Amino acid sequence: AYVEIIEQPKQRGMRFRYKCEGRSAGSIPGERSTDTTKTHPTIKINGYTGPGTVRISLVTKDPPHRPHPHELVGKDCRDGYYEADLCPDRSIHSFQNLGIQCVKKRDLEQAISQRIQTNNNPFHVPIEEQRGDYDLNAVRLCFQVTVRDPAGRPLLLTPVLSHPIFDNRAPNTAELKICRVNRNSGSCLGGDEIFLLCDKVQKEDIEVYFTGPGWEARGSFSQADVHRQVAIVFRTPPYADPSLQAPVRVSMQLRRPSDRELSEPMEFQYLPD
Amino acid sequence: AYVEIIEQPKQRGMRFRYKCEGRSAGSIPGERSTDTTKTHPTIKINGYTGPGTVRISLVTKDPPHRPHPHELVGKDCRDGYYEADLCPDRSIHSFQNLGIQCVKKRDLEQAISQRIQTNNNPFHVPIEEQRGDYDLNAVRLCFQVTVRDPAGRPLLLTPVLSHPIFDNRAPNTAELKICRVNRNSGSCLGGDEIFLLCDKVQKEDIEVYFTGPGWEARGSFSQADVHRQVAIVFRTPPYADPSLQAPVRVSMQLRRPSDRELSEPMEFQYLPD
Amino acid sequence: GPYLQILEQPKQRGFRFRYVCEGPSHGGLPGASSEKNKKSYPQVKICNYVGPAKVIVQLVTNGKNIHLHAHSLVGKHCEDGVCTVTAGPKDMVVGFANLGILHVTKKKVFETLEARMTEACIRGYNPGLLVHSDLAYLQAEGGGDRQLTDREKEIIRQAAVQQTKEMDLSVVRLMFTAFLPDSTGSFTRRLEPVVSDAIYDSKAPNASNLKIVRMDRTAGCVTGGEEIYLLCDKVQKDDIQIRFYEEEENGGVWEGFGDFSPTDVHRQFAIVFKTPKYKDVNITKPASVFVQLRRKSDLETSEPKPFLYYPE
Amino acid sequence: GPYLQILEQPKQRGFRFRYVCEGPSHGGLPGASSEKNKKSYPQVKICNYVGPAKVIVQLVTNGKNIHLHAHSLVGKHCEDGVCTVTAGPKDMVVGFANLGILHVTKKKVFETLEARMTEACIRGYNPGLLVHSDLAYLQAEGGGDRQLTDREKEIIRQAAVQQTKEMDLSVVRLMFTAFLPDSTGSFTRRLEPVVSDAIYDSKAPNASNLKIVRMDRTAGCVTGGEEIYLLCDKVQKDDIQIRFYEEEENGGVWEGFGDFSPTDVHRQFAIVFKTPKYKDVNITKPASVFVQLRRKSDLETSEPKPFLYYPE
DNA sequence: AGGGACTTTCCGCTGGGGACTTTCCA
DNA sequence: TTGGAAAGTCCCCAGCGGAAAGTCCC
Repeated sequence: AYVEIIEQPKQRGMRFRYKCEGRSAGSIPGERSTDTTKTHPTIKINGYTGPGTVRISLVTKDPPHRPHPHELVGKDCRDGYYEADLCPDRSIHSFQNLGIQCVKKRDLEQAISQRIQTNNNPFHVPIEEQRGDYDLNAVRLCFQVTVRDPAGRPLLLTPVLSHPIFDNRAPNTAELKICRVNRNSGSCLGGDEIFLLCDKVQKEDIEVYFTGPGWEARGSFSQADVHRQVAIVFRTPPYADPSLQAPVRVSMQLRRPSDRELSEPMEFQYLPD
Repeated sequence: AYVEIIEQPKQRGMRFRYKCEGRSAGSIPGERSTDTTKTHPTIKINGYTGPGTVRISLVTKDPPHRPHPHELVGKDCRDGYYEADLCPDRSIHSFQNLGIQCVKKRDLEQAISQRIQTNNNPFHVPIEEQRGDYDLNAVRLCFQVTVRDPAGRPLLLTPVLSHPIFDNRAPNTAELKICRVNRNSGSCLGGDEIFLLCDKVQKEDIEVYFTGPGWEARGSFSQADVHRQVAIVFRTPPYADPSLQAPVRVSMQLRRPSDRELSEPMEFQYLPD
Repeated sequence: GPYLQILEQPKQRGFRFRYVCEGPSHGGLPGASSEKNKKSYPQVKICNYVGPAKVIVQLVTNGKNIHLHAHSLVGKHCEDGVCTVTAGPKDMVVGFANLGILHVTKKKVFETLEARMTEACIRGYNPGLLVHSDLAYLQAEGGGDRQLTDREKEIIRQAAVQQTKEMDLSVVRLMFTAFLPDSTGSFTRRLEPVVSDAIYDSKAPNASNLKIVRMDRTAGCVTGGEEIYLLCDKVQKDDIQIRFYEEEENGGVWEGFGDFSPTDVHRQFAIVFKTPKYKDVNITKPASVFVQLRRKSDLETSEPKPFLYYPE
Repeated sequence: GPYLQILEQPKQRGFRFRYVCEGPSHGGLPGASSEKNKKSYPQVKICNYVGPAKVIVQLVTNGKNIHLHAHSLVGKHCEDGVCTVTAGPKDMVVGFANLGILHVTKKKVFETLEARMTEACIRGYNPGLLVHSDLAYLQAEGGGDRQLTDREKEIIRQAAVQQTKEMDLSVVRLMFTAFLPDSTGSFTRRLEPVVSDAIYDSKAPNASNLKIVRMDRTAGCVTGGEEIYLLCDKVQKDDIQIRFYEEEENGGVWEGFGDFSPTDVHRQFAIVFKTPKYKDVNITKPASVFVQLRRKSDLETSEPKPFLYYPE
């Protein structure tokens, strides 16, 4: 009798709200929920259908999953965690009212104290091993399901995790997007100056990736040409064929080195001199 | 078409910074500059305005201008040298981001090998005539401009040197400054005791120079009254007129015999007994 | 008679106010003409007097009715929000380098203002002009009432609450007060205080140095309509215009604007617009004009930046 | 019971630690009693036992919890930073002349400290007291575990990194330990080791001799406020003071300090200051006092030097 | 042996500047 | 609620010195 996530939460998109904000945040989306149809976090208990209880807890992103300072708020929640009974006659349970409320780097310690005083530590990470910096732009849901063994006495299953959730406030992980481009056609010898407006990017972890069939180049630009994270001015790289006779469509796009992530491609036409 | 230095780089004042120091060294100020003015260590191209490139290199001080172990770091540099594109529609170019990054007497051989492997020898000093000790407290900027003959094909002009730059490190050359003086007034008959704190001087090559109108004397003091190279305790020579009736202002300053160098004057007022 | 006068006015814009939490020494204030090398030394000067003197500097508001500002003047010679330097017995020209404004937080605006009125009534630093009308009886008498009564604490509590419901934390003024030595030698002789131009926080969205960082094209046909990409410093979509123009023969100016809508204003930092038609679409030779940005709200502009209109 | 006892402590200040690259033999310890005529050296004695014996000398930290020190004891009978001599079968007093202090570089502190704890746990030289609490099981048993296990290499790596974050490179102490022959004859019987007074490297600014070289005025009015220029030996602008003082009748002392700021301390070698007011501004006859230099940090002083306070 | 001085790291403040957070308003 | 900011936090880079540490040498 174990637990498995049927429907993981959406990773990026939703922004955690502070306590001083909306008495209410939002509600965590499934991961296949769309504008048309909305879904939600859903686990599946294998080898058990009957009376029990479930607790959803907030933990840290990486390995030593210490309980996160952030508070899960909404229906049936309290002390930063969610808890309610399991449908005794169903094996699948989705939670449609999960809300993340983030704490301030200031009230950090006070928050950690409440995870302790309230006994919230699903991986029993030690008081000694609890020390360290906490990533406040991400978390994981930790489902601690409690069924009953065949005898009839409560049975706490293994705590399972969900891939990490990310605050739509962390540009180190948001989605790349190109918004404008004052020029999508230059010389095949390259060197053409190009003004590109975009979405918040990080000047040290970004580059214009010109891809082609079997070809691959980058635009030339210095970290200081990344204008306030929303505009890059760079010069086109020379195409594979320097004597081009006929114009050739090429794929141009934003690339964040740290993770190989790529924005949608934007058509660019290399031309004979 | 030749090259000439409109503005020469200041020779003293600026200290070469070690690789360990920061990430970048300040930038070589110009000779002209001071408290009140802007200074550019520029060059002038005579008989040519148009497409061209410029490489600023580091060459030794004295005659066999073998390339310098030290490096030229800052904007547009690499391999210890500056290089970029001349402005095509201008004939005057100043360089305001040149810094000097010395090497350790220990990593001397490895720096010399990088001048060789990167082909950095403007006066092609021979592999054989390359042997010998390098003056690490002095170097020479070596502009190597490359324009094009009336013809069209690149034309490398002659390498032009600037007077040497000295590391404000070895005190045998530093700049002379008087900081404090426990007295700037005394008898015409001289013989007055004066303490004077100043910038590092050598006791065997220093002396207090009292200049006046067509008059000239020196302060009396032992090499031993030179305290830790920072203070001088000396006595005031007697003024030209030992019967002075009214007070007379006179110039007093530090003087290095080995090169006549003089610090900025301090008003001294002889008086009658 | 003996008086006080401003030789050099602070620059009004281009300076950032600094919060406590940001730390110390981020830049001093400035004066006119800020030539390439940094040359401003703002210098007041005492006139028709030459001898010992005390000059104090306080932060006041930019309303119709002068008042103490909750903000603090910090740095060289400053203490308790006031800069106190002495005017040499011979040299009567005072300068004020390394002077920074300390931006108080919104939340601590009342209590900080209340404590500043207290300190100014204790030291007798212009209490009647800046805190309240009927407190002018408290003059710096080598310590004009070193101890405030319980009725004087009630005048300050009422002036504080009343002045905080309307205090522009984004603009402030300097006010110099000179004090000459009385009989005893104590500088209690007050001269008519003189206030300075206004100085606008550069961290105000409506006051950052409006600047045109780069432009993909600096020339254009006289028929205009051409599209230009331009980056810039923080600007407000709805509160900004690109203004083309040129000095005329008669002294007047040809004015033309860029065509673009608030949606064309990319993330506060750039603007894609369309050149305006030049005054004369049929010249035979190119003409140079100027192009700048410009807040509607306060009509402040960026620096005239050259643009060339050519024929077609 | 059989113990160890120091006869002559090393001299606390004045000796210079030398770095590898300085060359060899540059000067012997020095004994606390040592003079330029009668030179002495550290010296210890084995009491309540007479016969062969082994005594070793290790440097240790000067903290609250004694720890091995990265520096190495070099020279006479020294190897691997350890001084080892034998206590003659009848003369139980051992001296240590020509002992030098090798000062490890900053960059080689960790790796050289790791190497020393290992050599100390292999030979069994007080591993428990100096390297780590639960390593005391490695006792010099004719070769107390001549081969360190893998778990022992880890304790070492964890003590090394933990102890290097707070090691004072300008202070060291000697630790003597004595071993007496066992049943087999192998010097394995360990006596309570004993530690010496701390030694301070004479190159360290916070430990170099303080001395007033010259002064442009050794007398002053009792009113004080008079400005004097003082030349000295390397001193730290932030950690130094000028103390004037005179023995009182009751045995106490009148204390007076020069008024000077860290900016008055010129290129670590002079100081422009102003005299303090005397304890009595109305005496009728001059009084001879004393003035000296004093580091705050450790409170050491320059040699009392004569100053004359005449009345006005 | 004995101490001065030169050459190679390490640190700290001043001046600004961009960008990450918490709070605020439509 | 959702989005977009403005208001309040952080804290890097770059240019200067000044000295400590680490090297050599009279």
